[PDB]
Amino acid sequence: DNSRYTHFLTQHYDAKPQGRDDRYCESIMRRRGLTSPCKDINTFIHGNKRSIKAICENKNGNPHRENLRISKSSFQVTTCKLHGGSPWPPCQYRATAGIRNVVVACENGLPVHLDQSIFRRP
Repeated sequence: DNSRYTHFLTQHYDAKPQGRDDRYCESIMRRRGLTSPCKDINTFIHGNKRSIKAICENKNGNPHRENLRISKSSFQVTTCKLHGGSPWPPCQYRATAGIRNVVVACENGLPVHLDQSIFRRP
């Protein structure tokens, strides 16, 4: 079904953010249900949803590493990194904005998984 794709959009897609700063992270992580308890790191992709889906096809993607796909285009992204040493709220975040290639895993031609590890640096 469409459920794993919808999960991916919920955790990793925000088309038109205002801010892209710490307060943006603190709010969107809460809106998307990632603060009970606090997720340690999470990246949102901005812009055109259909360009993200195209990573699963030759239009905007290539094979990457072990059965993943990397985008041909680059995307505006915001990575939210949890501050401090507790998994429990309050969930305070620091934002890192970037323009990056995105790595996904696809199922049935839809992105379902972000390779979140690549956004740990910088």
